Amino acid sequence: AKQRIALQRWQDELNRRKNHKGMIFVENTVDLEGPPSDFYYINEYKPAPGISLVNEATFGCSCTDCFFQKCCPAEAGVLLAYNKNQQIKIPPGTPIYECNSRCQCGPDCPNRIVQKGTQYSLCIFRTSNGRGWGVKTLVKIKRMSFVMEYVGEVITSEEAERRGQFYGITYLFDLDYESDEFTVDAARYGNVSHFVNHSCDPNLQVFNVFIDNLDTRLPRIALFSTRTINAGEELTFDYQMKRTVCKCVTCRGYL
Amino acid sequence: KQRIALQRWQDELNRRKNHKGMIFVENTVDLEGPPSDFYYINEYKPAPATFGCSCTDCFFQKCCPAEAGVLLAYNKNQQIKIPPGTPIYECNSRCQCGPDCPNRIVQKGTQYSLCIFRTSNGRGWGVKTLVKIKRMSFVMEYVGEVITSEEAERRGQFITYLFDLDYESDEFTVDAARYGNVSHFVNHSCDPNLQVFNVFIDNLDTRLPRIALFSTRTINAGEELTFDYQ
Ligand SMILES: [Zn+2]
Ligand SMILES: [Zn+2]
Ligand SMILES: [Zn+2]
Ligand SMILES: [Zn+2]
Ligand SMILES: [Zn+2]
Ligand SMILES: [Zn+2]
Ligand SMILES: [Zn+2]
Repeated sequence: AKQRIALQRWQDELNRRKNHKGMIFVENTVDLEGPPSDFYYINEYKPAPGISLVNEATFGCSCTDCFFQKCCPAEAGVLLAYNKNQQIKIPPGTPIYECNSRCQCGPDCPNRIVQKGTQYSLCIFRTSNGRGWGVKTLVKIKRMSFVMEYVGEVITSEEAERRGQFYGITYLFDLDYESDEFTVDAARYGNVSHFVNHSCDPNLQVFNVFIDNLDTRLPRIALFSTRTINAGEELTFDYQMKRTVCKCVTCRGYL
Repeated sequence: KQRIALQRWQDELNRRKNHKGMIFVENTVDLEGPPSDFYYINEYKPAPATFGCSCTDCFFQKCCPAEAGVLLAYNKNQQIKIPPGTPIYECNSRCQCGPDCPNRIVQKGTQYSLCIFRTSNGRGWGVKTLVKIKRMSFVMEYVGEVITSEEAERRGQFITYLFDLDYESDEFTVDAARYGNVSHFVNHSCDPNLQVFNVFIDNLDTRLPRIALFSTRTINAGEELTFDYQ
């Protein structure tokens, strides 16, 4: 009775902080554990004192059809990320260059996906097998669809190397697309990806994203589906580092 | 002594805030430093259902405001077009629109860089803008401890920080004596450049409106912000 009220109030606080379309629900049908005090919800990167994350894009495209025309990605020297059904078709490691505030195209541009924000309604739920909190979808997620960005406080590689000694299952994500200088820590600050569980068969994958940010030391990190994820299924990402035994039930075992 | 204490306090306020614009603290006038018992807060602090629209174009279609029987508060340029006493029903977390929606202004947070400065005519602290503010545009919410009319009458016994949420109901009052945002420091003017609108976002209970402060005219960079409370 007093647990249901605490979880509902934290749900309501979560839906006040979040700025995207998709709803956030909270569920615990397993134990008496209530809301975490450990967690503050953020929609975008939070700089540590010393980092400056300037959105420094001064030019965009002038396409009337951004799918057919040589667009922002071509200007950056790469392929368009998406098909006309908002699905990514570039391989892992390839950057996403989306249209930005300086482009002429409107919000219906097919190269404006990550920046729309999470479309899917998700549920933070209590796992029934000792893994703590987890995240599931309440709706069908198409293959290769945008789900959510990984956000946190942005820090240096020395801070992240220091903070990592507090015990390779961590909230630290290196933005090491092209530079080893910066890392994302989601331990205090983050969005619903803070609650995602580890798996050796993940249904989420990472891409680097450049919208108004063009500094390649500071890519935004978007998580896309790798297959169809049906209503009810848990979202998983492979964030265990590295011999190495997986700590996922039905493990692969190693790696 | 004074100089170092005010920057510590300034840095504190910018850690605590959850909005985009910066908060500055200046005092070129006297030697007094930070106040003792003021804690900064971003939303209503309580003492001890829902509906979302389905528009593709929230500017033209029958949206959240039309469900409450009223009109869309804002025009293309993000200016309030509705007359005083009219409630603002913003799009909310149950709606089908994203943050592109022209009916999401108050919820986006304080836009402008504000400066808490010491007044040079005995009035204590005050608030001024570091940038020009368009007329009929959102500045910041009034926030504080939310309390009963009963509890507010007892507190009132000691030019007040109490503001009744009496859009429809007499039950609830906002006290910003101890807990508030930079609006806590706004000074009285009998010719104010801020006005109140009642706002409903996730909450639809008209007993508990959120209180947004809009400009009543253009405010130039460096001008002080004021509200008519008395
Ligand atoms: Zn284009
Ligand atoms: Zn475009
Ligand atoms: Zn473009
Ligand atoms: Zn495994
Ligand atoms: Zn609408
Ligand atoms: Zn809307
Ligand atoms: Zn709406």
